Amino acid sequence: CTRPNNNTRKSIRIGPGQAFYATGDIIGDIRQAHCNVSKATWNETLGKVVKQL
Amino acid sequence: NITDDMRGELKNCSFNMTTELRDKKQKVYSLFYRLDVVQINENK
Amino acid sequence: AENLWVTVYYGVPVWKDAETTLFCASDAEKHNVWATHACVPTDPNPQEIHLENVTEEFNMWKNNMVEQMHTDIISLWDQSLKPCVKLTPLCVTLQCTNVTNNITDDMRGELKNCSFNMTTELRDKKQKVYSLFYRLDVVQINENKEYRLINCNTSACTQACPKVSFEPIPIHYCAPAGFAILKCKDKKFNGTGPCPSVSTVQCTHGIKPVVSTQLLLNGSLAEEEVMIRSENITNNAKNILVQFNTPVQINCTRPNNNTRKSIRIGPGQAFYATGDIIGDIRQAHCNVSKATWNETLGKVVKQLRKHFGNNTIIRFANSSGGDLEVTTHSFNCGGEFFYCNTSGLFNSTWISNSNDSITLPCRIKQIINMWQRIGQCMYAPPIQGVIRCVSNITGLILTRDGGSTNSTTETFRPGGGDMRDNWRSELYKYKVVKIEPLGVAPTRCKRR
Amino acid sequence: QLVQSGAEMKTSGSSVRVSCKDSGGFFPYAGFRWVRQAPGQGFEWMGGVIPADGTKHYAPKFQARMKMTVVESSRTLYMELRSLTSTDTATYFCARLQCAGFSCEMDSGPFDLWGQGTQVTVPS
Amino acid sequence: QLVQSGAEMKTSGSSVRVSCKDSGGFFPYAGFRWVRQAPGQGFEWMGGVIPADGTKHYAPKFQARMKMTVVESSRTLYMELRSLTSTDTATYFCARLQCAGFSCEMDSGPFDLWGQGTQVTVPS
Amino acid sequence: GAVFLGFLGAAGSTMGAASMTLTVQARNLLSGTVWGIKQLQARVLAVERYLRDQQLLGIWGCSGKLICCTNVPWNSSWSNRNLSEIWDNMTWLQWDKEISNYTQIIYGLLEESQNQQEKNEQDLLALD
Amino acid sequence: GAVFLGFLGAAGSTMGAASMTLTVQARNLLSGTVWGIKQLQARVLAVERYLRDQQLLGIWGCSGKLICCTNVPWNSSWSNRNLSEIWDNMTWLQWDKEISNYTQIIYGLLEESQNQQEKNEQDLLALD
Amino acid sequence: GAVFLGFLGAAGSTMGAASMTLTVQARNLLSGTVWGIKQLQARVLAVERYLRDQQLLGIWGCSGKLICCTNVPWNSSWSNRNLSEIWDNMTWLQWDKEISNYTQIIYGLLEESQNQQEKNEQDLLALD
Ligand SMILES: *[C@@H]1O[C@H](CO)[C@@H](O[C@@H]2O[C@H](CO)[C@@H](O[C@@H]3O[C@H](CO[C@H]4O[C@H](CO)[C@@H](O)[C@H](O)[C@@H]4O)[C@@H](O)[C@H](O[C@H]4O[C@H](CO)[C@@H](O)[C@H](O)[C@@H]4O[C@H]4O[C@H](CO)[C@@H](O)[C@H](O)[C@@H]4O[C@H]4O[C@H](CO)[C@@H](O)[C@H](O)[C@@H]4O)[C@@H]3O)[C@H](O)[C@H]2NC(C)=O)[C@H](O)[C@H]1NC(C)=O
Ligand SMILES: *[C@@H]1O[C@H](CO)[C@@H](O[C@@H]2O[C@H](CO)[C@@H](O[C@@H]3O[C@H](CO[C@H]4O[C@H](CO)[C@@H](O)[C@H](O)[C@@H]4O)[C@@H](O)[C@H](O[C@H]4O[C@H](CO)[C@@H](O)[C@H](O)[C@@H]4O)[C@@H]3O)[C@H](O)[C@H]2NC(C)=O)[C@H](O)[C@H]1NC(C)=O
Ligand SMILES: *[C@@H]1O[C@H](CO)[C@@H](O[C@@H]2O[C@H](CO)[C@@H](O[C@@H]3O[C@H](CO)[C@@H](O)[C@H](O)[C@@H]3O)[C@H](O)[C@H]2NC(C)=O)[C@H](O)[C@H]1NC(C)=O
Ligand SMILES: *[C@@H]1O[C@H](CO)[C@@H](O[C@@H]2O[C@H](CO)[C@@H](O[C@@H]3O[C@H](CO)[C@@H](O)[C@H](O)[C@@H]3O)[C@H](O)[C@H]2NC(C)=O)[C@H](O)[C@H]1NC(C)=O
Ligand SMILES: *[C@@H]1O[C@H](CO)[C@@H](O[C@@H]2O[C@H](CO)[C@@H](O[C@@H]3O[C@H](CO)[C@@H](O)[C@H](O)[C@@H]3O)[C@H](O)[C@H]2NC(C)=O)[C@H](O)[C@H]1NC(C)=O
Ligand SMILES: *[C@@H]1O[C@H](CO)[C@@H](O[C@@H]2O[C@H](CO)[C@@H](O[C@@H]3O[C@H](CO)[C@@H](O)[C@H](O)[C@@H]3O)[C@H](O)[C@H]2NC(C)=O)[C@H](O)[C@H]1NC(C)=O
Ligand SMILES: *[C@@H]1O[C@H](CO)[C@@H](O[C@@H]2O[C@H](CO)[C@@H](O[C@@H]3O[C@H](CO)[C@@H](O)[C@H](O)[C@@H]3O)[C@H](O)[C@H]2NC(C)=O)[C@H](O)[C@H]1NC(C)=O
Ligand SMILES: *[C@@H]1O[C@H](CO)[C@@H](O[C@@H]2O[C@H](CO)[C@@H](O[C@@H]3O[C@H](CO)[C@@H](O)[C@H](O)[C@@H]3O)[C@H](O)[C@H]2NC(C)=O)[C@H](O)[C@H]1NC(C)=O
Ligand SMILES: *[C@@H]1O[C@H](CO)[C@@H](O[C@@H]2O[C@H](CO)[C@@H](O)[C@H](O)[C@H]2NC(C)=O)[C@H](O)[C@H]1NC(C)=O
Ligand SMILES: *[C@@H]1O[C@H](CO)[C@@H](O[C@@H]2O[C@H](CO)[C@@H](O)[C@H](O)[C@H]2NC(C)=O)[C@H](O)[C@H]1NC(C)=O
Ligand SMILES: *[C@@H]1O[C@H](CO)[C@@H](O[C@@H]2O[C@H](CO)[C@@H](O)[C@H](O)[C@H]2NC(C)=O)[C@H](O)[C@H]1NC(C)=O
Ligand SMILES: *[C@@H]1O[C@H](CO)[C@@H](O[C@@H]2O[C@H](CO)[C@@H](O)[C@H](O)[C@H]2NC(C)=O)[C@H](O)[C@H]1NC(C)=O
Ligand SMILES: *[C@@H]1O[C@H](CO)[C@@H](O[C@@H]2O[C@H](CO)[C@@H](O)[C@H](O)[C@H]2NC(C)=O)[C@H](O)[C@H]1NC(C)=O
Ligand SMILES: *[C@@H]1O[C@H](CO)[C@@H](O[C@@H]2O[C@H](CO)[C@@H](O)[C@H](O)[C@H]2NC(C)=O)[C@H](O)[C@H]1NC(C)=O
Ligand SMILES: *[C@@H]1O[C@H](CO)[C@@H](O)[C@H](O)[C@H]1NC(C)=O
Ligand SMILES: *[C@@H]1O[C@H](CO)[C@@H](O)[C@H](O)[C@H]1NC(C)=O
Ligand SMILES: *[C@@H]1O[C@H](CO)[C@@H](O)[C@H](O)[C@H]1NC(C)=O
Ligand SMILES: *[C@@H]1O[C@H](CO)[C@@H](O)[C@H](O)[C@H]1NC(C)=O
Ligand SMILES: *[C@@H]1O[C@H](CO)[C@@H](O)[C@H](O)[C@H]1NC(C)=O
Ligand SMILES: *[C@@H]1O[C@H](CO)[C@@H](O)[C@H](O)[C@H]1NC(C)=O
Repeated sequence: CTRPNNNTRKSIRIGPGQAFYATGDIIGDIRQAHCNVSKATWNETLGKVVKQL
Repeated sequence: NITDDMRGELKNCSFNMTTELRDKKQKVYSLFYRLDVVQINENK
Repeated sequence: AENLWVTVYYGVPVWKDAETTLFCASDAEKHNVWATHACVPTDPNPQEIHLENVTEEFNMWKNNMVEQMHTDIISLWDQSLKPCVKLTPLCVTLQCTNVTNNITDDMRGELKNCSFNMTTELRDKKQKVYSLFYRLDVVQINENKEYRLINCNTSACTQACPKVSFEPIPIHYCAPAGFAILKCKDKKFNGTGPCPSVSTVQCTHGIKPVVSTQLLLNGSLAEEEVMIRSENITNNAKNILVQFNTPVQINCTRPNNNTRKSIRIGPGQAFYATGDIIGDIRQAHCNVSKATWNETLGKVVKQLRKHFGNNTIIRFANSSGGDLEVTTHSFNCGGEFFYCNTSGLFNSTWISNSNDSITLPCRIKQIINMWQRIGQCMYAPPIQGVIRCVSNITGLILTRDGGSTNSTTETFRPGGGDMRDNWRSELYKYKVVKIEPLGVAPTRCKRR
Repeated sequence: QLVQSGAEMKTSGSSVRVSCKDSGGFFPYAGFRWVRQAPGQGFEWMGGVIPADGTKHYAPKFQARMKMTVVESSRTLYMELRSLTSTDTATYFCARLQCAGFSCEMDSGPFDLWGQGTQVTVPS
Repeated sequence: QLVQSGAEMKTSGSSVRVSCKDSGGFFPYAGFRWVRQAPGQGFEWMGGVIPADGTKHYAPKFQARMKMTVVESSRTLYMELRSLTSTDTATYFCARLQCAGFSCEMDSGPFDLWGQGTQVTVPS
Repeated sequence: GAVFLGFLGAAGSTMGAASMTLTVQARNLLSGTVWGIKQLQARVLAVERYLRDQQLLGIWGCSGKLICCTNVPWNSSWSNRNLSEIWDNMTWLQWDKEISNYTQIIYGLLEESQNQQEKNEQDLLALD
Repeated sequence: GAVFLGFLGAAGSTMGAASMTLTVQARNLLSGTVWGIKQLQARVLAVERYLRDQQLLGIWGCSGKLICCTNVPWNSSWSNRNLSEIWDNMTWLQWDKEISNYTQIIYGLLEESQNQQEKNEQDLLALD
Repeated sequence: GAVFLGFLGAAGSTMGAASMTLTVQARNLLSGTVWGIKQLQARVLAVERYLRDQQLLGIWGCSGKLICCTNVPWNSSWSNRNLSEIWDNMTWLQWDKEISNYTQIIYGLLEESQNQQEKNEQDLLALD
């Protein structure tokens, strides 16, 4: 699982000695997060499960 | 540059915040995800 | 006869160094900060037993009842500020002006009546209310009037409770059952190494927690000579906890006559301001008799040559620099926190060879930062009337200088910092041991 | 308002306890004063108690005779005068220091709120 | 303002500890940087420490030689450079990332507040 | 003769004399917000570490006893010392420093011996 | 021979053999914020339920002892079983399951017998 | 005969009869947020003050025993009373009220006697 954007924090002060850590800027181009599960070794484990089911 | 898959999933919302002083306000901005902001008056 | 068998002995005198949780035993009027009323009522006539022919190796620098007392005092100072007001509504644009009444040119521009707006009972109405603040609490805003409290850029303070008193009360640190507190009753004990005369005690003597910076006050004097102690005196990164044998009396006073005025900042919670100064305004100070101070400096410089050679120029200097609470003899005197300027005591040069006093000028703050924490301050409420306390300078906290080339000169400039040294000047005698009974030893007997 | 006990009559030697209950709060915010008035001649300072810090301040004359207490539950000041005399006949007032809006004096001001009086007469 | 230790002189092999105390807070709000300047030629990134999360970020070159610490009590950054050399002579700065009002950068901005410099000279 | 009647008062006297004043140690071994939790952890600890010693004694042949002679032969490799030299010269600390290493071994021997003695007494009662 | 020297290691061996390894259970029976109160309730409980057992033993004839032979006749209606069949076949769990019901009765018999024995020993010492 | 089998049920019977029903007091002597701390201070206290009594007994000649006859001569100045008048007339409260003052003295005598007995038994085993 990955999140490919490169964020950039920026702390905002909302009171006396307590801050709110915002997100100031995204460096680069914005790209959707995702996760990769190898289709071979996932279909094989689904086969195992369906056999035991 | 935003891939059309991630289009409209982030927005820079610029609000007023209380300063050190309980009387002054500051115009400050940040970046929120679309699953944290909710529109208010459907008629920004 | 030679047929020895094992025997066990329960209740046998043998100890090992250990660490435990000690509890206070102060005696059982307005409550104080150290809550010396939840302490076990002091056991009188304590049973100090002399332990003969025993030689225990003490250590006052890797001691652990001085690391325990510090966190006790911190967590016990914080617990007396939860019930008290939280001065968050006070962080507001003030409008200060110098006080208009007879002011000595030394105290000129050190007080200002800042008139701000405050929230009423009603969350919608505002009231134009004024008070008097010290120059070390307000900070200008737009340098182009308009000040603001010094700590609206970091944590907001919790005004102390006027019923609670900061006066230090003797605390006896007891050891739980099964443990023992061994004190090194011995005159010339420089802090480490063996102590040829130890004794046992259940509760340590009255260790009143005072919070001074570079002059240990109201302490316990040495027995015969001015004892100098340090981790390694040859190192110049470790303080040198000097301890006198005769107290140098210091008279600290604040001669203005204040006048409180409680301001209501919310529903059922008040902020005790300072309405007016009656009379003429005059700078605070402290007096240390020059004769009996120069004499104790002579004693100290004599005991500082036993570690640095008899033909050594030993000169003192005033503090190095930094925050106001480290370059200055800070303390509290009847509930008002003074910040005195000790650059008059520590100014001399010593070579191998009346009725006047040394008026050091003090400042006063109300926004204080004890124990040097980031997100914690504490407004101290005003005190009415002329304040005057009479203390004993018992020790110092000096710091050598890294002067290389083996110059015959050595500068000792005072320096405070971590409050642990204050306790460590009193917990040097004691160490806590764990009784380990149930020993095994062979003898000539056999169970039937 | 502050309201006091009813007028009393005591004997030469007995102890009198006046009371002063303030309906309206003002207890942890201001400082109260005890003042007695001899028949038809001025006033006479007799004490002062700030109930926020619990500091009492007796006059030098009535320093050993009287003692004043506070009861936060019922919000009442008490002033017990122990060694009475024929000359302690007076109208006893409890006052309150000036309050200019929401900022009340605690240490030194003019008395702006008074009690109705408690005429204690001790003939002998 | 950030204020540093005085100029020093060390030997080839010894370890130098610079310091950087920031009078004014800014400790849990901004991210600080360690940058050294060789004599009369540009700058050279050397580290970066966000004291709010306690994340250090050493340059690849000075990755094994140096180590930087934070002390929240005294509000001071330290940079200890262990294996000195004749080429480590430089003016050492501690900086702070840009702060636009009350919102301070923590991760990547231009340095807007600098320290006075600590000229460390190591000849050999 | 008085301070020797105080807690640890015999910490310098010889084993022979110290092992005469034992009750004054065995008695002061259990007797004794921010301070409510600092004196509660002190109570539940003083009782917790005294019962360990009482259990160690109980599983050995001797519980509720101060000078207990057991039935385990003293392996001379532990100290290889005569009697008159340790009961008249050394103090108890001086001895613990000598035998601190060769412990946790003796305890197992004592446990095994006592349980064997229990079983043997049960057998002796059985055949009766 | 090693795991049988561990806590509960004899939970499958017969009563005859399990009742030989008893000290290893009796030793590990006391020894042992959000976790400060979860490990404090664990201490003040481990000691509280050990003293119940020690008191139950003490008020019976045997305290500080592992195999205690008492003086109460075994009412055969409780188990009506021979010896060689229960000391060589059953395990201790298997036996507790058999006698779980007929308990809390034996304890009173033991208490009464022990107090009577105390009074009888007192009388025997009195007329001396 | 039933309520006398209850806790403190013999608080009015004579010492002779009350000292027959002792186990029912000795058994109910350990058994037994804002209520989490009010019932925790109650647990760590009931166990803390029971071990004091058990230790007081253990350092005397008798631990784990209910009627313990010791070896300390009764100094007649303490009560100067015959036996048949105190074991058949007075109750235990009535007796504690008589001897409440002359206590804390007897305890030291008992301790010294027991430790001397331990040393004498050790000596008796030594010369064997
Ligand atoms: C090192 O150790 C030493 C000693 O161990 C420490 O010294 C202590 O320091 C304390 C801090 O000042 C000091 O406390 C004072 O005690 C005075 C006497 O206390 C006793 O009497 C009073 C009343 O008689 C009792 O209530 C009290 O319980 C004691 O029994 C008090 O008088 C002091 O209070 C007054 O002074 C302070 C500051 O000066 C004021 O804030 C306070 O409101 C009081 O103000 C009165 O006095 C000033 C002039 O001083 C007037 O201007 C003001 O209007 C008040 O005066 C009126 O009222 C009085 C009384 O009716 C009357 O006489 C006057 O004429 C006016 O009408 C204060 O409480 C300790 O006494 C002192 N010694 C000891 C042994 O503790 C030292 O601090 C330590 N150092 C460190 C660093 O810790
Ligand atoms: C810190 O700063 C505060 C101000 O925020 C000072 O308090 C002020 O002090 C001045 C001077 O004493 C006061 O001014 C006087 O006001 C009188 C009438 O005021 C009434 O009306 C105001 C509202 O307008 C009310 O708040 C107030 O309570 C009164 O009800 C005038 O009559 C005075 O003038 C007379 O005297 C002066 C000389 O004293 C002459 O020049 C005049 O001609 C005339 O004879 C005077 O102007 C002011 O009211 C105070 N403000 C408040 C809010 O109380 C503090 O004193 C200061 N702290 C110090 C100095 O320590
Ligand atoms: C998820 O990510 C991991 C990486 O953390 C992937 O595992 C890695 O896959 C690569 C192949 O792309 C492996 O490289 C191999 O290297 C060896 C020598 O090191 C070489 O002999 C092989 O031919 C191959 O090139 C790498 O070892 C492997 N990492 C581990 C720890 O096994 C994984 O494939 C990813 N899975 C998905 C579904 O994306
Ligand atoms: C107490 O502090 C003193 C310092 O005043 C310690 O002595 C000094 O310790 C330093 C560091 O260990 C020594 O420096 C070393 O010197 C050798 C050459 O002698 C060099 O090769 C090393 O690289 C290092 O620089 C120093 O020699 C030594 N002695 C002095 C300064 O006289 C002392 O050890 C401290 N006491 C302790 C730790 O108990
Ligand atoms: C600390 O020491 C200083 C100086 O030694 C003390 O200040 C001095 O106090 C005396 C005593 O009242 C003052 O004397 C008087 O001054 C007034 C006004 O000038 C004058 O009218 C009188 O005739 C008398 O001379 C003196 O002025 C004053 N200042 C000095 C000497 O510079 C201070 O009182 C001491 N404080 C404590 C707490 O010991
Ligand atoms: C700090 O303040 C204290 C006052 O608390 C000063 O101590 C006091 O000094 C006076 C002298 O000015 C002493 O008066 C003496 O009285 C005796 C009789 O009582 C008389 O025989 C002497 O000739 C002298 O007049 C007073 O006793 C003394 N108080 C104490 C408790 O000793 C002290 O001098 C001040 N120190 C400084 C440096 O300002
Ligand atoms: C908080 O506000 C309440 C309400 O304003 C205060 O209580 C009320 O105070 C007024 C002003 O004194 C009282 O009115 C007075 O009534 C008496 C007759 O009893 C009359 O003679 C006066 O001229 C005046 O009109 C009112 O009775 C009173 N209400 C109550 C006590 O229920 C209260 O004092 C305020 N508290 C604080 C701490 O500011
Ligand atoms: C919260 O606010 C205070 C007050 O504004 C800040 O402290 C102050 O910051 C100013 C701005 O840097 C300092 O002024 C500077 O002084 C130096 C000389 O030392 C001068 O060269 C600069 O050009 C500038 O004028 C001022 O000294 C300083 N006051 C102090 C430290 O007492 C504070 O930094 C703020 N904190 C936060 C967390 O925002
Ligand atoms: C931040 O505060 C400013 C100042 O009040 C707001 O600006 C005003 O917004 C209102 C609402 O539309 C307008 O009617 C005013 O004309 C604006 N004033 C100015 C000077 O532009 C601003 O809208 C606030 N932003 C927020 C709340 O996101
Ligand atoms: C207290 O509040 C009043 C009311 O808002 C403030 O008075 C105003 O201040 C602003 C700022 O300069 C002026 O523009 C207005 O003209 C003022 N109004 C009036 C009626 O005078 C006052 O400045 C506040 N005081 C503070 C915050 O210290
Ligand atoms: C310590 O003493 C020195 C005197 O050598 C003081 O330093 C001077 O202080 C004044 C007042 O601020 C300045 O005008 C001078 O410029 C300072 N000179 C030097 C060389 O620093 C110092 O203020 C004293 N106090 C300390 C250091 O806390
Ligand atoms: C502490 O006191 C010393 C002297 O008592 C101060 O040093 C003097 O400061 C004045 C200005 O306030 C200068 O004019 C003098 O030249 C200074 N040196 C002297 C008199 O020798 C020192 O400034 C004080 N500390 C602080 C922080 O101000
Ligand atoms: C430190 O002490 C020295 C002498 O002990 C002071 O030096 C002189 O002090 C006198 C005061 O009697 C001044 O008149 C001289 O001007 C001082 N000399 C110089 C060169 O300034 C010195 O002032 C003291 N410093 C402090 C800060 O108290
Ligand atoms: C300051 O030191 C003096 C002298 O050491 C203290 O006065 C002694 O106090 C002890 C009790 O702690 C008495 O036993 C002595 O008799 C006292 N000596 C004299 C000469 O009075 C004094 O208590 C210390 N503390 C102060 C003054 O607050
Ligand atoms: C998954 O595996 C089974 C047999 O292992 C195979 O029949 C099936 O086609 C596979 N599915 C995919 C999507 O590869
Ligand atoms: C912003 O994104 C929303 C997606 O919810 C889209 O409807 C809208 O047209 C976008 N507007 C602009 C200016 O990109
Ligand atoms: C050691 O100290 C004890 C303490 O009672 C003493 O009796 C003994 O004689 C001493 N032994 C020496 C000094 O050799
Ligand atoms: C007020 O005091 C300051 C000192 O900081 C001074 O600069 C200013 O001139 C003073 N103003 C008045 C009116 O007294
Ligand atoms: C204290 O005394 C011991 C023993 O004489 C000595 O080893 C040690 O160096 C001394 N400490 C100091 C700081 O001199
Ligand atoms: C301090 O005392 C020494 C001798 O005790 C003396 O030489 C020196 O001059 C004195 N200094 C002062 C300032 O009195």
